[PDB]
Amino acid sequence: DKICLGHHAVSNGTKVNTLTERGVEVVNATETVERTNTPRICSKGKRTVDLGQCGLLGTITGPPQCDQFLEFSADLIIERREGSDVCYPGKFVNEEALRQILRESGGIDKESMGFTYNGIRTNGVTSACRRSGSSFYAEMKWLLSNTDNAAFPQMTKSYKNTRESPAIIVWGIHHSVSTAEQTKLYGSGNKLVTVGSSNYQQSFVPSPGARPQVNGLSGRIDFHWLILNPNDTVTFSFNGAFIAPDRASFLRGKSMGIQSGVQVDANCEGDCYHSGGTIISNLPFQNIDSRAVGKCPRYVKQRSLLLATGMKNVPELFGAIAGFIENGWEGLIDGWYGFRHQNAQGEGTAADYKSTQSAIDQITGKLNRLIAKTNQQFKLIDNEFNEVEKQIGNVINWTRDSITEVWSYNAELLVAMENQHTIDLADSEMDKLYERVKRQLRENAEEDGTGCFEIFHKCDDDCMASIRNNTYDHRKYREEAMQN
Amino acid sequence: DKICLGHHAVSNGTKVNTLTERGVEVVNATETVERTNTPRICSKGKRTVDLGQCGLLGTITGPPQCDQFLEFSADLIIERREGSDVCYPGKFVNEEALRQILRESGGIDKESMGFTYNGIRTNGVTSACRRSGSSFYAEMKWLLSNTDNAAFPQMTKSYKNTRESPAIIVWGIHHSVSTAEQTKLYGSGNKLVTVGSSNYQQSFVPSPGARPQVNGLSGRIDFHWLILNPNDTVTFSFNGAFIAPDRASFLRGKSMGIQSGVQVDANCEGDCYHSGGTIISNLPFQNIDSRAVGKCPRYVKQRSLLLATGMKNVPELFGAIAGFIENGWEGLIDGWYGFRHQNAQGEGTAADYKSTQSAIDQITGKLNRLIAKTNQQFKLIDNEFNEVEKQIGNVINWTRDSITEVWSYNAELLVAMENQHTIDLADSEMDKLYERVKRQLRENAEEDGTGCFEIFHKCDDDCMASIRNNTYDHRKYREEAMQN
Amino acid sequence: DKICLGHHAVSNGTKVNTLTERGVEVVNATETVERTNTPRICSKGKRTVDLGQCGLLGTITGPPQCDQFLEFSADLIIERREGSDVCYPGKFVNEEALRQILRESGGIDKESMGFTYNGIRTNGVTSACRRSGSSFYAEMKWLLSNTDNAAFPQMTKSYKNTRESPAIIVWGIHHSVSTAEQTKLYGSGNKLVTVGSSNYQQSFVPSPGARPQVNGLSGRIDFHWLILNPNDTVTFSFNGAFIAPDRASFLRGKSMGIQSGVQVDANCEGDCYHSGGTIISNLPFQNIDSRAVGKCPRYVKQRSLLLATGMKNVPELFGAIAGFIENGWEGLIDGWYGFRHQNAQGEGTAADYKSTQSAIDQITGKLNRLIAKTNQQFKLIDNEFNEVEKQIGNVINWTRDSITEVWSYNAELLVAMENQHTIDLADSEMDKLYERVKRQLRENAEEDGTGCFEIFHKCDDDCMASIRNNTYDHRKYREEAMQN
Ligand SMILES: *[C@@H]1O[C@H](CO)[C@@H](O)[C@H](O)[C@H]1NC(C)=O
Ligand SMILES: *[C@@H]1O[C@H](CO)[C@@H](O)[C@H](O)[C@H]1NC(C)=O
Ligand SMILES: *[C@@H]1O[C@H](CO)[C@@H](O)[C@H](O)[C@H]1NC(C)=O
Ligand SMILES: *[C@@H]1O[C@H](CO)[C@@H](O)[C@H](O)[C@H]1NC(C)=O
Ligand SMILES: *[C@@H]1O[C@H](CO)[C@@H](O)[C@H](O)[C@H]1NC(C)=O
Ligand SMILES: *[C@@H]1O[C@H](CO)[C@@H](O)[C@H](O)[C@H]1NC(C)=O
Ligand SMILES: *[C@@H]1O[C@H](CO)[C@@H](O)[C@H](O)[C@H]1NC(C)=O
Ligand SMILES: *[C@@H]1O[C@H](CO)[C@@H](O)[C@H](O)[C@H]1NC(C)=O
Ligand SMILES: *[C@@H]1O[C@H](CO)[C@@H](O)[C@H](O)[C@H]1NC(C)=O
Repeated sequence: DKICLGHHAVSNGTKVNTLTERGVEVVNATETVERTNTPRICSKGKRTVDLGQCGLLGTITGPPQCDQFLEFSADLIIERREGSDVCYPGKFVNEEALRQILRESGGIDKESMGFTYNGIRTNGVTSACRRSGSSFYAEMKWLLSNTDNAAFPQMTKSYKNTRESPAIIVWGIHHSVSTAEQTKLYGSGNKLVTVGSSNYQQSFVPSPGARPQVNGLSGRIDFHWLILNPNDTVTFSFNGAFIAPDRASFLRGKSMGIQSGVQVDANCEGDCYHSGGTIISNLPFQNIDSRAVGKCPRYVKQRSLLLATGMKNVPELFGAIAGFIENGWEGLIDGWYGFRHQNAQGEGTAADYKSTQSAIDQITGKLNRLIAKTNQQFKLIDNEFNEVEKQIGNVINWTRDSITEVWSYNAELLVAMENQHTIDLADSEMDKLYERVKRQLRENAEEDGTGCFEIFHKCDDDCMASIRNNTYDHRKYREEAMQN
Repeated sequence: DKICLGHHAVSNGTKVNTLTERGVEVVNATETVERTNTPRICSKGKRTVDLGQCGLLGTITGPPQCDQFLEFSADLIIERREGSDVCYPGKFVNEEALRQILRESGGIDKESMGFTYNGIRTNGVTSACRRSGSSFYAEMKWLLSNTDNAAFPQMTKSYKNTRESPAIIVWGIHHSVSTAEQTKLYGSGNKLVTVGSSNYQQSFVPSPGARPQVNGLSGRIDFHWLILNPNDTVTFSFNGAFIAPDRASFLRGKSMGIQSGVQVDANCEGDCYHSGGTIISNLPFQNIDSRAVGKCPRYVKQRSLLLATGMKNVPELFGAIAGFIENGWEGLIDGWYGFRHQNAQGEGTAADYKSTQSAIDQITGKLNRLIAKTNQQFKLIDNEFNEVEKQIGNVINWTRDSITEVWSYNAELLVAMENQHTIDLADSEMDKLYERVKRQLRENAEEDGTGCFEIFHKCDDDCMASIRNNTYDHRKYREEAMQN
Repeated sequence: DKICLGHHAVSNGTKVNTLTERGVEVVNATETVERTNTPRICSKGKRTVDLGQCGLLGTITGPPQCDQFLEFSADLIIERREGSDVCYPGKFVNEEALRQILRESGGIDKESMGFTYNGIRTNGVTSACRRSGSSFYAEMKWLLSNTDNAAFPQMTKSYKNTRESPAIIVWGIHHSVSTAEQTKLYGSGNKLVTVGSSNYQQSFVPSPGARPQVNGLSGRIDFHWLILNPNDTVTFSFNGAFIAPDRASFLRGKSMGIQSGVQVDANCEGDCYHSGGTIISNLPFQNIDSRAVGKCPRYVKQRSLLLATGMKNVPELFGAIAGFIENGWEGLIDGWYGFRHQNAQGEGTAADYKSTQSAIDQITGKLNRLIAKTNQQFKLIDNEFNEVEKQIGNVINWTRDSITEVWSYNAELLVAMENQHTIDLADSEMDKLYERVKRQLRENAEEDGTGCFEIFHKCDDDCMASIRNNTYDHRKYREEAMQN
């Protein structure tokens, strides 16, 4: 005598945020922000150099903790906390512009320069750079006088680039503890070290003075560096206090460099590296670390953003889900939408296939659109272990904190618009399934108001099956149902 | 005999911009861009130091206009137009990196260094730094010779950091007017000032020469500064022309620094500061000043962006507001939607409560979403009064003029999408109120085409009240209204 | 006996991307990303200086390839590949901060300084700067000794700014090949060049040494530059090796500077300049060159983004286009929506004017909104021909590659939302045209299910015309059509 219709519901829903409400209960939802990392470095398919105690700048000068790393070759370069560049006390000049070159180099190739020295002692060593006894750096030479006070002749040496890749030359200038020991090593008079190339003329000078003792010594060595282009030349003229190189340095290819504190994993495989592990996920957004390098998801401020993947949960815009149909059915477990007739034969519930699959195919089309990959690869511009310069370091924090505010706005605006459209999408599929059964069942039944029809003739289980499969012929029943 | 329905309207509407039209008349609207500022500095709950004539860098050297500000402590630091750092003519080196430290410091703490000087005159004063007679800076010492030409012995002093906060040490180097007066103060020979720490070795040198007269004098003093870390040391060796410090400098906490031109207000309270006052508002966007610091609304290019908070105004997507209902009622003053019957009893207008409150509750849910607070605090990276460096100043203007173009695009796209959905929201509430009265009044009435029903029986004021309260029983009237 | 209705279709559609599907066939579409450039520089209405072999920094020193360009004046400045700044071998100091000043200057004005020199030879020339025989730069003076070895007196000169615009003064310092030729030109002793102003005290020094031969010579000239403010002064004291200026330099106005490789076109007119031509288009997005200057469209990563400007193509959300109306008509060529009756008179198709023009007027309102102009003018911050500094050059590439990712996200999100709304817009105009004909034709006809009505009386071509023009009086036909 009557044929009703409704939708499915579950007892425990999930609260998502829509464009016009907060906390809307929905049948099913999906997290869209990654929060769990793998506490390892996943490097399947990448040859990997773990430096350890070797600093990143010890591969171009060669302290005794960088003997096995002078001519490395890898695609992933991992620096550590304890990495030191020097053994005799000193530092570089413009050390952060040089580390950004060597992280993307993919290795380094050393070739000899070939300087010959005469009337001069070259094997002056130090007590700090110890391999077996006392030694010095592995690729440079401590040039000092032969007689302890007499003289140091003025020298002039030259080198010429012959390859097609740019070179990295590094030299050193020695600042003694006093003038009383600068004479004890070199001689007298002013000391000049003129460094000349096509684009370089600086003429450095030592500066003896009292210093606090860094690990036993009171002198310093400052290392400088320039870059040759092909078919160019370099000239070093000096009359004392010079730390001459022996080998040049070249590049190999492309790589990346990360700064980590965890181990190296050879079976796992991921391409998003931060200082605490590896972010391996397909989600577009993440809330783990804002300084991650590689192909990574974007950093948001919010920790949880749920995406609705079902209709609204109504347990027991178009006005069907909690419109005139006031509750959902918990017995309907086959699909999303269904029929429940009631006649002289008894009761019986079905489920509709063409309307359930018309709603699932549009929800899955939204999930394939959001689960996508970023093709943009981000490098590493700041240094975690030691302190880039203060004025440009405030520009980097200002820019990163402004792009984070933009992406965390596009995150919650995308989701709240995507759940507003999803709830309205499954609301329209119930209003089209109501109006198909209405205009099929033309003049033989009336409407109740609760989303249920009341048919004016004897329509048994064979007859009610003619309405579900869209084969109801109203013309056979027309002349009898107009009596009622 | 008939029962109509319509919506309310006002004579003077407001033109807003939608996603598909320009200038749509709506019942009520709301401005969403702030344009009025308070011409004061609102600082209730913040301890505040107004510097005035004291420069921001005079608190570490102590000219006579910074006597009361040597050991200040505040949370809001206000600099002025007339602030000068020095009294003897000179300047600093890297003066903009140092002002960015002191604005966020929250005060400064001076502790003594304790250098003793012997065989040497220390109380050399100048005629420009006048407190009572002639004096010098308040925390530094003018070291010069005792006999007017004879000699200046080579000196060496040292200091050691003992606290846990970093220090700010400042020294000075004196460049005389000539060599004839450099001998008249110090002696003869070359002058070296070697400054040594764990990370610093520079060995500065004076440079006598003719200068134009800045306020009476023709010499200069250049001030330099380094930062100690805890358990580190500094050594100053010199044989002349040195301006030695007496006290160190420490930090206290967290603050902000603004550059203003207006007064200080102690009763008002706001947290968005620009150079002309205080932006106090709840609106998300503002068009006052693009260089405001603190928790501020975002800067847009547009001066007016109206947000619709009512239905479309039709005076005398779903097709009800100016669809088949062609005009709005100006007599309906109770709610937004209503009924107006007409029968043998006369006339009478009502208003519907369940449909009016279903539209207001969704408009107010949009206003609570847009009226929100920014939690991100912006500092001050450029200097209005004096001229940051030209190459990095062009990077700051390029970045700020690109984020302004992004937010003024998200401003007018949010509003035009928000008014497109609002007009469609109040259009659907009229189509649901029409179709509820339709299927309630099942076979007893027909439709006109103007949104009005014409009932086929005698339905008086008691009977018409049964339709407004949703209690109309059609079964009692069915067998008589089918005669017509 | 029956009156149907449908929409128009074409055989070949166009596949666009919507918010919920990929590749949706639509009647007509529109490209929204520009890809074709004009391989010229369009400069109608702009006075234009093509430099050619003159470098941009040769207009302030005057080598012999910049004789006609010393006092230029233009609004568009075009540099070339072969532009060289110097004739004697050397370079500038901070050459990139100075080129950014001169590109926006709009010309340059030279005024004389007026130094007189006595007891000294001034006309020392070089063999590299050749105009007729041997000469030197056009606005500077090579000051050297009179007797080949004897002496060079110490000199002191001064200049004072008298205008209201800032000056550009440039001087030079000569670094000889050795000390044996520095004596052969100047004299003996140390050489100082003290440069003093209100904000400048540097006291430079020459540096003789062996250099590789750049085009015949082994010495260098380094050029330096400062800026005067009005009522300020400059003093040059020296005892040798100085390259003194003769004329100052001023600015004229506002301009832009491009770096191109193509010719200059005087009849074309465009305002977006890159290194390969001119982007002339009205489209908001472009995929030609990401380093374009002027009023340009924004750079996206995608090469094609089609915008739908018609309904969905169904050849032979509201459920009319491929809802219950299952195909489109290819005979309907007048408008977008129409009628096709069928009776005893025969057949006949019409087209509806009020529904076709109600859909076109809303599509055109979207095209006027997207085709708009950017008012923001972008300058040129990096240098294509020669290599800005490595650390700040990595900041510029990092920022540009992040704004490109934002705009190419707002590009495909705007289009996919704009085509989702367009298809739903022309779907609702068919559902309003179906329900207008329905409630007009009140109780005289029934519905089929295919979007066609079947009328219960004899309604000929004059009668069917009463339905298309909205003049059908159902009351005249009511008492006869209720018999059926
Ligand atoms: C609900 O969504 C989740 C995704 O979070 C999915 O794994 C699951 O299969 C869905 N269905 C049910 C019945 O949980
Ligand atoms: C930049 O922000 C980081 C926080 O990740 C902080 O450690 C660092 O000190 C900041 N740098 C500057 C110069 O403020
Ligand atoms: C209903 O449709 C199915 C499949 O189209 C068909 O097998 C069946 O005979 C139809 N009729 C009834 C009464 O089930
Ligand atoms: C209209 O909106 C304004 C907000 O601008 C509000 O103050 C006012 O109460 C609203 N109603 C009327 C009747 O003006
Ligand atoms: C940056 O823009 C401001 C405008 O607020 C201007 O005063 C300043 O001179 C600009 N700086 C540079 C280096 O162009
Ligand atoms: C209408 O509804 C109200 C409240 O539900 C009730 O008090 C009243 O009796 C109802 N009937 C009429 C005829 O007003
Ligand atoms: C289709 O759109 C294009 C724009 O690409 C327009 O030029 C054309 O006139 C439109 N109509 C037809 C029938 O091609
Ligand atoms: C910046 O990117 C450009 C690509 O247009 C490249 O030519 C240039 O070398 C890059 N600069 C640096 C410092 O990486
Ligand atoms: C239909 O409308 C047109 C214009 O409104 C009118 O000229 C015509 O007489 C009307 N009637 C018929 C039967 O065409």
